[PDB]
This record gives sequence, structure tokens and C-alpha cells, in this order.
Amino acid sequence: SYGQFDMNSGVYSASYFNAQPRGYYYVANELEECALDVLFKNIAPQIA
Amino acid sequence: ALEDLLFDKVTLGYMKGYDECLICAQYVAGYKVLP
Repeated sequence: SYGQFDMNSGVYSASYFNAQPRGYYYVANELEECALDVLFKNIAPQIA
Repeated sequence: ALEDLLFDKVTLGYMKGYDECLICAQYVAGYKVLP
């Protein structure tokens, strides 16, 4: 962190350790399916 | 009496900062208040 081999004597405060996650969780309540076939159904609408 | 009165009448505990989980919430973005 200091980039120097020789360090003066003293108490420092360098770095933190944040814990690494373990396991997994997943709810994702079930849904229906999108009716995207209307994107390709009937005739294609005009820009107007 | 006066020093305790001053420290009691202001709105400002170690070895329990982690076990409390503001003082514990300040470590979520790393900075600490040195003793």
C-alpha cells in the first residue's frame, strides 16, 4: 500500500476484510408467458 | 459531577461495535473512528 520496503515503526490502519458470500437464495415467484406473438401476428402496422 | 454532567447532557462504547450489528453501519463503506 505504501510502495516502500522500509517502514517507520508505528501503528497503522490499512485494508479491510469483507467476508465472501456463501450459498444462494432464489424466490422468483412464477409468472405467465408474454404474448409477443402479436409482434408478428396479423398485419404490420404503419408508422402513422 | 461537572464532567459527567457534560458527557450526559450532550448527544454523542468499545468491544461491542461489531456486536451491535451508525457505528457499525459506518463500516459498510470503509471508515472508522480511531480511539
